[PDB]
Amino acid sequence: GKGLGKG
Amino acid sequence: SMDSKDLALCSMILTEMETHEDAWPFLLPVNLKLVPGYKKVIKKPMDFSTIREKLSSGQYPNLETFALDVRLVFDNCETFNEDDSDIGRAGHNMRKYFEKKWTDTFK
Repeated sequence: GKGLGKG
Repeated sequence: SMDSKDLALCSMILTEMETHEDAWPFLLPVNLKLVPGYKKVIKKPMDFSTIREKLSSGQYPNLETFALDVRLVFDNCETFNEDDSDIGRAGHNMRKYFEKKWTDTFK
């Protein structure tokens, strides 16, 4: 899950 | 507060941004319940509809405060999205468009 973004 | 001319200029530029083909990610607030991580890392969310409401309700005392919020939209986008993502590239394109429009208006 770790990290940013809207995928 | 801003006089009628300054309010009209802000509204005009905001409308040009709202109708741009690359505005799609920025028209409404990010839904903080449906976009995990966003609330955690983006301390001051901002979007065009919110800017419109702030403008209409007299929350911008001057041109500079309006421009700061527009830029905040793009600064947030740069943090949260990869530069090469569709949204990342939309944000960079919108920033370029805004800065040109802003410079062409007040030069």
